[PDB]
Amino acid sequence: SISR
Amino acid sequence: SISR
Amino acid sequence: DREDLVYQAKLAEQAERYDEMVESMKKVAGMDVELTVEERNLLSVAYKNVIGARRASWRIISSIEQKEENKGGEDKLKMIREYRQMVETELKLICCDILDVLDKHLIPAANTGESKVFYYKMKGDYHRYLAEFATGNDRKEAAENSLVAYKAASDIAMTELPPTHPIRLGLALNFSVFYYEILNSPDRACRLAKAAFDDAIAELDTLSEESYKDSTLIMQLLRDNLTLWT
Amino acid sequence: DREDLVYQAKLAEQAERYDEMVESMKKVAGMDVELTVEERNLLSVAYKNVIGARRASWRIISSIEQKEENKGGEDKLKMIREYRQMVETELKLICCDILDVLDKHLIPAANTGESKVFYYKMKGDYHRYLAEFATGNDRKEAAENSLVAYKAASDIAMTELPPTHPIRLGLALNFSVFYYEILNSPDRACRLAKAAFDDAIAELDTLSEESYKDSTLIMQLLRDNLTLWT
Repeated sequence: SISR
Repeated sequence: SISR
Repeated sequence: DREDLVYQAKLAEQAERYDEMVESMKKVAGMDVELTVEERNLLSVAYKNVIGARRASWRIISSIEQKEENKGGEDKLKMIREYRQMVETELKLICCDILDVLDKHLIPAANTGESKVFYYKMKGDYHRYLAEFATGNDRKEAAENSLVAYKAASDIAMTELPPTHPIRLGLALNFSVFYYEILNSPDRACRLAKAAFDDAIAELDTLSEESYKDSTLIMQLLRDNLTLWT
Repeated sequence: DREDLVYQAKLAEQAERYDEMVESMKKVAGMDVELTVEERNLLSVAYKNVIGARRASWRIISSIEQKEENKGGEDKLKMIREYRQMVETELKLICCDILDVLDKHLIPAANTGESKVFYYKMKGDYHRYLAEFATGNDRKEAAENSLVAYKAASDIAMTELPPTHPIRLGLALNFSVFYYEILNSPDRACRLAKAAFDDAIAELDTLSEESYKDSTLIMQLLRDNLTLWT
Protein backbone atom coordinates (compact mmCIF):
# COMPACT_ATOMS: atom_id res chain seq x y z
CA SER A 1 0.00 0.00 0.00
CA ILE A 2 1.30 3.42 -1.11
CA SER A 3 0.75 6.55 1.01
CA ARG A 4 1.00 10.21 0.01
CA SER B 1 37.95 15.21 -12.50
CA ILE B 2 36.65 11.78 -11.42
CA SER B 3 38.36 9.78 -8.64
CA ARG B 4 38.06 6.09 -7.82
CA ASP C 1 14.31 35.88 11.93
CA ARG C 2 11.29 33.83 10.88
CA GLU C 3 12.37 34.57 7.32
CA ASP C 4 15.91 33.39 8.16
CA LEU C 5 14.77 30.16 9.73
CA VAL C 6 12.83 29.43 6.49
CA TYR C 7 15.89 30.26 4.39
CA GLN C 8 18.09 28.04 6.50
CA ALA C 9 15.46 25.29 6.09
CA LYS C 10 15.79 25.70 2.33
CA LEU C 11 19.61 25.65 2.43
CA ALA C 12 19.49 22.51 4.49
CA GLU C 13 17.06 20.94 2.05
CA GLN C 14 19.27 21.61 -1.03
CA ALA C 15 22.28 20.23 0.91
CA GLU C 16 20.15 17.15 1.73
CA ARG C 17 20.80 17.70 5.46
CA TYR C 18 17.40 17.01 6.87
CA ASP C 19 18.15 16.96 10.63
CA GLU C 20 18.86 20.66 10.49
CA MET C 21 15.94 21.32 8.20
CA VAL C 22 13.85 19.83 11.07
CA GLU C 23 15.62 22.01 13.64
CA SER C 24 14.95 25.14 11.56
CA MET C 25 11.25 24.37 11.08
CA LYS C 26 10.67 23.26 14.72
CA LYS C 27 11.79 26.76 15.76
CA VAL C 28 9.32 28.29 13.32
CA ALA C 29 6.51 26.06 14.75
CA GLY C 30 7.55 27.12 18.27
CA MET C 31 6.53 30.72 17.49
CA ASP C 32 2.79 29.81 17.88
CA VAL C 33 1.66 31.34 14.62
CA GLU C 34 -0.22 30.03 11.63
CA LEU C 35 2.43 28.73 9.24
CA THR C 36 2.42 29.60 5.58
CA VAL C 37 1.70 26.80 3.05
CA GLU C 38 5.42 26.95 2.23
CA GLU C 39 6.42 26.46 5.85
CA ARG C 40 3.89 23.60 6.28
CA ASN C 41 5.45 21.88 3.26
CA LEU C 42 8.97 22.52 4.53
CA LEU C 43 8.08 21.06 7.95
CA SER C 44 6.39 18.07 6.36
CA VAL C 45 9.32 17.35 3.98
CA ALA C 46 11.83 17.82 6.81
CA TYR C 47 10.06 15.31 9.04
CA LYS C 48 9.22 12.92 6.20
CA ASN C 49 12.91 12.54 5.16
CA VAL C 50 14.14 12.09 8.69
CA ILE C 51 11.43 9.40 9.50
CA GLY C 52 11.65 8.02 5.92
CA ALA C 53 15.29 6.97 6.38
CA ARG C 54 14.54 4.91 9.54
CA ARG C 55 11.43 3.36 8.09
CA ALA C 56 13.57 2.20 5.13
CA SER C 57 16.26 0.82 7.48
CA TRP C 58 13.63 -0.90 9.64
CA ARG C 59 12.23 -2.80 6.61
CA ILE C 60 15.64 -3.81 5.28
CA ILE C 61 16.55 -5.09 8.78
CA SER C 62 13.20 -6.92 9.18
CA SER C 63 13.65 -8.63 5.81
CA ILE C 64 17.02 -9.90 6.96
CA GLU C 65 15.56 -11.01 10.31
CA GLN C 66 12.90 -12.95 8.39
CA LYS C 67 15.64 -14.53 6.25
CA GLU C 68 17.66 -15.56 9.27
CA GLU C 69 14.47 -16.76 10.93
CA ASN C 70 13.77 -19.31 8.14
CA LYS C 71 17.38 -20.55 8.02
CA GLY C 72 17.47 -20.83 11.83
CA GLY C 73 20.70 -18.81 12.05
CA GLU C 74 20.28 -17.86 15.74
CA ASP C 75 23.74 -16.23 16.34
CA LYS C 76 23.09 -13.51 13.77
CA LEU C 77 19.49 -12.99 14.92
CA LYS C 78 20.72 -11.56 18.23
CA MET C 79 22.58 -8.86 16.30
CA ILE C 80 19.72 -8.35 13.83
CA ARG C 81 17.26 -7.83 16.70
CA GLU C 82 19.44 -5.46 18.72
CA TYR C 83 19.78 -3.43 15.51
CA ARG C 84 16.02 -3.43 14.68
CA GLN C 85 15.39 -2.29 18.25
CA MET C 86 17.88 0.56 18.08
CA VAL C 87 16.08 1.82 14.93
CA GLU C 88 12.63 1.40 16.59
CA THR C 89 13.98 3.69 19.34
CA GLU C 90 14.94 6.30 16.78
CA LEU C 91 11.51 6.05 15.11
CA LYS C 92 9.76 6.47 18.53
CA LEU C 93 11.83 9.54 19.35
CA ILE C 94 11.34 11.17 15.97
CA CYS C 95 7.57 10.49 16.04
CA CYS C 96 7.20 11.69 19.67
CA ASP C 97 9.10 14.88 18.79
CA ILE C 98 6.75 15.94 15.97
CA LEU C 99 3.60 14.66 17.74
CA ASP C 100 4.60 16.92 20.59
CA VAL C 101 5.23 19.95 18.36
CA LEU C 102 1.81 19.33 16.86
CA ASP C 103 -0.08 19.13 20.17
CA LYS C 104 1.71 21.93 21.94
CA HIS C 105 2.10 24.46 19.07
CA LEU C 106 0.76 23.75 15.57
CA ILE C 107 -2.71 22.40 16.30
CA PRO C 108 -3.37 25.02 19.06
CA ALA C 109 -2.28 27.93 16.83
CA ALA C 110 -4.07 26.69 13.67
CA ASN C 111 -6.87 28.95 12.47
CA THR C 112 -7.82 27.86 8.90
CA GLY C 113 -9.48 24.61 7.88
CA GLU C 114 -6.56 23.68 5.54
CA SER C 115 -4.00 23.83 8.34
CA LYS C 116 -6.25 22.02 10.85
CA VAL C 117 -6.85 19.19 8.40
CA PHE C 118 -3.10 19.12 7.60
CA TYR C 119 -2.01 18.95 11.25
CA TYR C 120 -4.54 16.34 12.43
CA LYS C 121 -3.68 14.33 9.29
CA MET C 122 -0.02 14.62 10.12
CA LYS C 123 -0.78 13.45 13.65
CA GLY C 124 -2.67 10.45 12.23
CA ASP C 125 0.31 9.67 9.99
CA TYR C 126 2.88 9.76 12.78
CA HIS C 127 0.82 7.62 15.18
CA ARG C 128 0.40 5.24 12.22
CA TYR C 129 4.20 5.01 11.84
CA LEU C 130 4.50 4.20 15.57
CA ALA C 131 1.94 1.46 14.92
CA GLU C 132 3.75 0.08 11.84
CA PHE C 133 6.37 -1.63 14.09
CA ALA C 134 4.64 -1.68 17.50
CA THR C 135 3.37 -4.92 19.05
CA GLY C 136 0.61 -5.72 21.52
CA ASN C 137 -0.73 -2.84 23.61
CA ASP C 138 1.59 -0.18 22.16
CA ARG C 139 0.19 -1.12 18.75
CA LYS C 140 -3.37 -0.68 20.09
CA GLU C 141 -2.58 2.79 21.53
CA ALA C 142 -1.09 4.15 18.31
CA ALA C 143 -4.06 2.68 16.35
CA GLU C 144 -6.62 4.41 18.69
CA ASN C 145 -4.68 7.67 18.55
CA SER C 146 -4.17 7.49 14.75
CA LEU C 147 -7.90 6.68 14.21
CA VAL C 148 -8.90 9.56 16.47
CA ALA C 149 -6.64 12.05 14.63
CA TYR C 150 -7.75 10.82 11.19
CA LYS C 151 -11.42 11.16 12.24
CA ALA C 152 -10.76 14.71 13.48
CA ALA C 153 -9.01 15.68 10.22
CA SER C 154 -11.97 14.02 8.36
CA ASP C 155 -14.66 15.92 10.30
CA ILE C 156 -13.07 19.28 9.48
CA ALA C 157 -12.18 18.25 5.88
CA MET C 158 -15.63 16.96 4.97
CA THR C 159 -17.24 20.27 5.96
CA GLU C 160 -14.44 22.63 4.75
CA LEU C 161 -12.46 21.46 1.73
CA PRO C 162 -13.70 20.67 -1.71
CA PRO C 163 -13.44 16.91 -2.36
CA THR C 164 -10.66 17.71 -4.92
CA HIS C 165 -8.42 19.47 -2.37
CA PRO C 166 -5.14 17.53 -2.27
CA ILE C 167 -4.94 17.64 1.55
CA ARG C 168 -8.46 16.11 1.73
CA LEU C 169 -7.48 13.48 -0.84
CA GLY C 170 -4.15 12.89 0.86
CA LEU C 171 -6.09 12.48 4.06
CA ALA C 172 -8.42 9.89 2.42
CA LEU C 173 -5.50 8.06 0.88
CA ASN C 174 -3.61 7.65 4.16
CA PHE C 175 -6.69 7.06 6.29
CA SER C 176 -7.66 4.20 3.96
CA VAL C 177 -4.06 2.93 4.05
CA PHE C 178 -4.43 3.09 7.85
CA TYR C 179 -7.61 0.91 7.74
CA TYR C 180 -5.89 -1.62 5.48
CA GLU C 181 -2.39 -1.93 6.97
CA ILE C 182 -3.23 -1.18 10.64
CA LEU C 183 -6.86 -2.08 11.42
CA ASN C 184 -6.62 -4.99 8.95
CA SER C 185 -10.00 -3.92 7.41
CA PRO C 186 -9.91 -4.16 3.57
CA ASP C 187 -13.73 -3.49 3.30
CA ARG C 188 -13.44 -0.01 5.02
CA ALA C 189 -10.13 0.78 3.33
CA CYS C 190 -11.86 0.24 -0.05
CA ARG C 191 -15.18 1.98 0.77
CA LEU C 192 -13.20 5.05 1.93
CA ALA C 193 -10.78 5.11 -1.02
CA LYS C 194 -13.57 4.52 -3.60
CA ALA C 195 -15.69 7.33 -2.10
CA ALA C 196 -12.87 9.93 -2.01
CA PHE C 197 -12.01 9.21 -5.65
CA ASP C 198 -15.65 9.29 -6.65
CA ASP C 199 -16.28 12.58 -4.82
CA ALA C 200 -13.40 14.24 -6.61
CA ILE C 201 -14.57 12.90 -10.00
CA ALA C 202 -18.09 14.34 -9.32
CA GLU C 203 -16.59 17.81 -8.81
CA LEU C 204 -13.48 18.10 -11.07
CA ASP C 205 -14.36 21.76 -11.78
CA THR C 206 -13.28 22.37 -8.09
CA LEU C 207 -9.59 21.55 -8.94
CA SER C 208 -7.35 24.53 -8.13
CA GLU C 209 -4.73 25.88 -10.59
CA GLU C 210 -2.28 25.61 -7.63
CA SER C 211 -2.74 21.90 -6.95
CA TYR C 212 -4.27 19.92 -9.86
CA LYS C 213 -1.07 17.79 -10.42
CA ASP C 214 -0.98 16.95 -6.69
CA SER C 215 -4.68 16.02 -6.72
CA THR C 216 -4.31 14.05 -9.96
CA LEU C 217 -1.44 12.15 -8.47
CA ILE C 218 -3.28 11.43 -5.22
CA MET C 219 -6.22 10.02 -7.23
CA GLN C 220 -3.87 7.93 -9.26
CA LEU C 221 -2.61 6.56 -5.92
CA LEU C 222 -6.13 5.91 -4.67
CA ARG C 223 -6.72 3.94 -7.89
CA ASP C 224 -3.44 1.98 -7.50
CA ASN C 225 -4.33 0.88 -3.93
CA LEU C 226 -7.89 -0.24 -4.89
CA THR C 227 -6.32 -2.47 -7.50
CA LEU C 228 -3.74 -3.79 -4.94
CA TRP C 229 -6.53 -4.50 -2.43
CA THR C 230 -8.93 -6.36 -4.86
CA ASP D 1 33.72 -10.85 18.12
CA ARG D 2 35.79 -9.72 15.14
CA GLU D 3 33.37 -11.77 13.05
CA ASP D 4 30.43 -10.00 14.74
CA LEU D 5 31.80 -6.54 14.17
CA VAL D 6 32.10 -7.43 10.43
CA TYR D 7 28.53 -8.75 10.40
CA GLN D 8 27.23 -5.64 12.11
CA ALA D 9 29.15 -3.59 9.51
CA LYS D 10 27.29 -5.49 6.81
CA LEU D 11 23.89 -5.04 8.50
CA ALA D 12 24.57 -1.35 8.80
CA GLU D 13 25.56 -1.18 5.14
CA GLN D 14 22.32 -2.85 3.90
CA ALA D 15 20.31 -0.50 6.17
CA GLU D 16 22.27 2.41 4.63
CA ARG D 17 23.33 3.53 8.13
CA TYR D 18 26.92 4.41 7.52
CA ASP D 19 27.85 6.09 10.84
CA GLU D 20 27.52 2.76 12.57
CA MET D 21 29.23 0.93 9.76
CA VAL D 22 32.18 3.26 10.56
CA GLU D 23 31.91 2.54 14.28
CA SER D 24 31.93 -1.23 13.63
CA MET D 25 34.98 -1.10 11.33
CA LYS D 26 36.94 1.36 13.55
CA LYS D 27 36.72 -1.26 16.32
CA VAL D 28 38.05 -3.90 13.95
CA ALA D 29 40.97 -1.56 12.96
CA GLY D 30 41.64 -0.95 16.68
CA MET D 31 42.58 -4.63 17.11
CA ASP D 32 46.02 -4.02 15.45
CA VAL D 33 45.79 -6.87 12.98
CA GLU D 34 46.08 -7.12 9.24
CA LEU D 35 42.55 -6.67 7.91
CA THR D 36 41.08 -8.99 5.33
CA VAL D 37 40.37 -7.59 1.83
CA GLU D 38 36.69 -7.69 2.82
CA GLU D 39 37.29 -5.64 5.95
CA ARG D 40 39.46 -3.13 4.02
CA ASN D 41 36.60 -2.67 1.55
CA LEU D 42 34.04 -2.37 4.34
CA LEU D 43 36.16 0.28 6.10
CA SER D 44 36.70 2.15 2.86
CA VAL D 45 32.99 2.10 1.90
CA ALA D 46 31.99 3.10 5.44
CA TYR D 47 34.28 6.12 5.43
CA LYS D 48 33.58 7.02 1.79
CA ASN D 49 29.78 7.30 2.37
CA VAL D 50 30.14 9.30 5.55
CA ILE D 51 32.66 11.80 3.92
CA GLY D 52 30.80 11.57 0.57
CA ALA D 53 27.62 13.07 2.05
CA ARG D 54 29.44 16.18 3.41
CA ARG D 55 31.46 16.67 0.27
CA ALA D 56 28.16 16.70 -1.67
CA SER D 57 26.61 19.18 0.79
CA TRP D 58 29.72 21.38 0.68
CA ARG D 59 29.50 21.70 -3.14
CA ILE D 60 25.78 22.39 -3.17
CA ILE D 61 26.33 25.10 -0.50
CA SER D 62 29.33 26.58 -2.38
CA SER D 63 27.31 26.77 -5.60
CA ILE D 64 24.65 28.74 -3.77
CA GLU D 65 27.29 30.99 -2.17
CA GLN D 66 28.66 31.68 -5.65
CA LYS D 67 25.13 32.49 -6.85
CA GLU D 68 24.50 34.87 -4.00
CA GLU D 69 27.96 36.34 -4.53
CA ASN D 70 27.15 37.40 -8.13
CA LYS D 71 23.73 38.84 -7.19
CA GLY D 72 25.25 40.68 -4.22
CA GLY D 73 22.64 39.27 -1.82
CA GLU D 74 24.68 39.90 1.35
CA ASP D 75 21.99 39.02 4.00
CA LYS D 76 21.74 35.43 2.79
CA LEU D 77 25.52 35.08 2.39
CA LYS D 78 25.98 35.29 6.17
CA MET D 79 23.74 32.23 6.53
CA ILE D 80 25.31 30.45 3.54
CA ARG D 81 28.80 30.94 5.02
CA GLU D 82 27.93 29.85 8.55
CA TYR D 83 26.45 26.71 6.96
CA ARG D 84 29.48 26.00 4.69
CA GLN D 85 31.68 26.39 7.76
CA MET D 86 29.65 23.99 9.88
CA VAL D 87 30.05 21.36 7.10
CA GLU D 88 33.82 22.09 6.79
CA THR D 89 34.01 21.30 10.53
CA GLU D 90 32.31 17.97 9.97
CA LEU D 91 34.66 17.17 7.06
CA LYS D 92 37.73 18.04 9.24
CA LEU D 93 36.52 15.80 12.06
CA ILE D 94 35.68 12.88 9.81
CA CYS D 95 39.03 13.15 7.98
CA CYS D 96 41.03 13.53 11.23
CA ASP D 97 39.26 10.48 12.66
CA ILE D 98 40.28 8.11 9.83
CA LEU D 99 43.73 9.70 9.38
CA ASP D 100 44.27 8.94 13.03
CA VAL D 101 43.06 5.33 12.77
CA LEU D 102 45.43 4.93 9.85
CA ASP D 103 48.52 6.30 11.62
CA LYS D 104 47.95 4.69 14.97
CA HIS D 105 46.62 1.25 13.89
CA LEU D 106 46.26 0.30 10.21
CA ILE D 107 49.56 1.48 8.75
CA PRO D 108 51.59 0.19 11.78
CA ALA D 109 49.94 -3.26 11.65
CA ALA D 110 50.09 -3.62 7.84
CA ASN D 111 52.30 -6.44 6.62
CA THR D 112 51.52 -7.04 2.90
CA GLY D 113 52.27 -4.69 0.01
CA GLU D 114 48.55 -4.53 -1.00
CA SER D 115 47.46 -3.25 2.40
CA LYS D 116 50.37 -0.80 2.71
CA VAL D 117 49.59 0.68 -0.70
CA PHE D 118 45.87 0.78 0.23
CA TYR D 119 46.43 2.56 3.55
CA TYR D 120 48.95 5.16 2.33
CA LYS D 121 46.64 5.76 -0.66
CA MET D 122 43.73 6.20 1.70
CA LYS D 123 45.81 8.66 3.72
CA GLY D 124 46.60 10.59 0.52
CA ASP D 125 42.89 10.66 -0.33
CA TYR D 126 41.79 11.99 3.05
CA HIS D 127 44.45 14.72 3.20
CA ARG D 128 43.33 15.59 -0.34
CA TYR D 129 39.73 16.03 0.88
CA LEU D 130 40.97 18.34 3.66
CA ALA D 131 42.73 20.29 0.91
CA GLU D 132 39.65 20.43 -1.36
CA PHE D 133 38.09 23.17 0.85
CA ALA D 134 41.09 24.47 2.83
CA THR D 135 42.57 27.92 2.18
CA GLY D 136 46.03 29.40 2.65
CA ASN D 137 48.41 27.53 4.95
CA ASP D 138 45.97 24.75 5.88
CA ARG D 139 45.68 24.05 2.16
CA LYS D 140 49.49 23.85 1.90
CA GLU D 141 49.74 21.40 4.83
CA ALA D 142 47.16 18.97 3.46
CA ALA D 143 48.85 19.20 0.00
CA GLU D 144 52.32 18.35 1.51
CA ASN D 145 50.84 15.53 3.58
CA SER D 146 48.74 14.17 0.68
CA LEU D 147 51.78 14.30 -1.68
CA VAL D 148 53.93 12.55 0.89
CA ALA D 149 51.36 9.75 1.42
CA TYR D 150 50.76 9.32 -2.32
CA LYS D 151 54.55 9.08 -2.91
CA ALA D 152 54.83 6.47 -0.15
CA ALA D 153 51.97 4.40 -1.62
CA SER D 154 53.66 4.84 -5.06
CA ASP D 155 57.10 3.66 -3.87
CA ILE D 156 55.64 0.43 -2.45
CA ALA D 157 53.21 -0.04 -5.39
CA MET D 158 55.79 0.41 -8.13
CA THR D 159 57.99 -2.34 -6.64
CA GLU D 160 55.19 -4.69 -5.43
CA LEU D 161 52.01 -4.70 -7.50
CA PRO D 162 51.57 -5.54 -11.13
CA PRO D 163 50.69 -2.39 -13.10
CA THR D 164 47.18 -3.90 -13.63
CA HIS D 165 46.42 -4.21 -9.90
CA PRO D 166 43.33 -2.09 -9.22
CA ILE D 167 44.80 -0.58 -6.02
CA ARG D 168 47.88 0.53 -8.02
CA LEU D 169 45.65 1.94 -10.76
CA GLY D 170 43.32 3.50 -8.22
CA LEU D 171 46.39 5.02 -6.65
CA ALA D 172 47.53 6.45 -10.04
CA LEU D 173 44.06 7.75 -10.79
CA ASN D 174 43.73 9.67 -7.52
CA PHE D 175 47.35 10.79 -7.37
CA SER D 176 46.94 12.31 -10.85
CA VAL D 177 43.62 13.84 -9.77
CA PHE D 178 45.59 15.25 -6.81
CA TYR D 179 48.19 16.85 -9.16
CA TYR D 180 45.42 18.37 -11.29
CA GLU D 181 42.89 19.62 -8.73
CA ILE D 182 45.29 20.39 -5.83
CA LEU D 183 48.79 21.17 -7.13
CA ASN D 184 47.24 22.79 -10.22
CA SER D 185 49.71 20.85 -12.46
CA PRO D 186 47.97 19.48 -15.60
CA ASP D 187 51.36 18.38 -17.17
CA ARG D 188 52.18 15.98 -14.22
CA ALA D 189 48.56 14.89 -13.83
CA CYS D 190 48.61 13.80 -17.51
CA ARG D 191 52.12 12.24 -17.55
CA LEU D 192 51.14 10.15 -14.49
CA ALA D 193 47.71 9.11 -15.80
CA LYS D 194 49.06 8.29 -19.31
CA ALA D 195 51.87 6.16 -17.84
CA ALA D 196 49.64 4.12 -15.48
CA PHE D 197 47.24 3.35 -18.34
CA ASP D 198 50.09 2.50 -20.66
CA ASP D 199 51.76 0.23 -18.09
CA ALA D 200 48.58 -1.73 -17.60
CA ILE D 201 48.05 -2.06 -21.38
CA ALA D 202 51.65 -3.42 -21.74
CA GLU D 203 50.85 -6.19 -19.24
CA LEU D 204 47.13 -7.09 -19.61
CA ASP D 205 47.97 -10.78 -19.03
CA THR D 206 48.64 -9.69 -15.35
CA LEU D 207 44.88 -8.94 -14.80
CA SER D 208 43.50 -11.07 -11.96
CA GLU D 209 40.23 -13.06 -12.25
CA GLU D 210 39.27 -11.35 -8.94
CA SER D 211 39.61 -7.75 -10.13
CA TYR D 212 39.54 -7.32 -13.94
CA LYS D 213 36.22 -5.32 -13.92
CA ASP D 214 37.64 -3.00 -11.23
CA SER D 215 40.86 -2.53 -13.23
CA THR D 216 38.96 -2.07 -16.49
CA LEU D 217 36.82 0.55 -14.86
CA ILE D 218 39.80 2.38 -13.34
CA MET D 219 41.44 2.53 -16.79
CA GLN D 220 38.26 3.80 -18.29
CA LEU D 221 38.41 6.56 -15.63
CA LEU D 222 42.06 7.32 -16.41
CA ARG D 223 41.01 7.70 -20.07
CA ASP D 224 38.04 9.95 -19.17
CA ASN D 225 40.26 12.34 -17.14
CA LEU D 226 42.93 12.61 -19.90
CA THR D 227 40.18 13.70 -22.25
CA LEU D 228 38.83 16.21 -19.64
CA TRP D 229 42.34 17.62 -19.12
CA THR D 230 43.28 18.05 -22.87
